[PDB]
Amino acid sequence: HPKLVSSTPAEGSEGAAPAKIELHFSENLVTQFSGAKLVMTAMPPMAVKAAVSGGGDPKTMVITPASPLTAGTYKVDWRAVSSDTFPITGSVTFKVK
Ligand code: NA
Repeated sequence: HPKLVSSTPAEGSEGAAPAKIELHFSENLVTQFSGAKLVMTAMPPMAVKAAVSGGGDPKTMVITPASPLTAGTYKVDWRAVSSDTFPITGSVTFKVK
């Protein structure tokens, strides 16, 4: 089963809006069962329209917001499933401006 190894932005980061969010896992993801939802939890919870896709490599998931992210706090809830079928879930939070 996969573990999250790294993400851009990192947990607890504050800065400019990212063009995309990348999640990197320890095992190859099964794409049809793995996913993510982006939520805005605070403004200076609302779902944010975003496309989710496999990265360059099978261990990466990329989230691309449909519009530039506005200033506030965000949470990425993710679900990662590999060939052993056990779903692993977690959350990454970061702030924009
Ligand atoms: Na997927």
